[PDB]
Amino acid sequence: PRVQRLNELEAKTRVKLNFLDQIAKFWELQGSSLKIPMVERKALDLYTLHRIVQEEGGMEQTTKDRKWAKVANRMQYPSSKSVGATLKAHYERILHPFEVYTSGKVL
Repeated sequence: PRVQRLNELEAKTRVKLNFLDQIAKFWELQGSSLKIPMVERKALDLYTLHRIVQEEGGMEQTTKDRKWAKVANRMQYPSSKSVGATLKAHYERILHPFEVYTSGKVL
């Protein structure tokens, strides 16, 4: 378990969340904790949260705007600079090594 938050299986929409299992195959030999979105909200929905960040302006431009506070308001987090920085750093470490794929395949 190694319990930080309440989680076990978690995948409401399986085929859409399976996109997170595709990138999990990229982090399988790294051992790094992937598929950890709603670190506060206790559940895990990176798919819909990734659409939110994109409609705010994408992870890169929303970092320049520093609107990660307001991205946290969209799913009703306790909107802190710390909470926004947790989501920011988590996107930075995961998408920037994997953008070798998303460069030509911008989904």
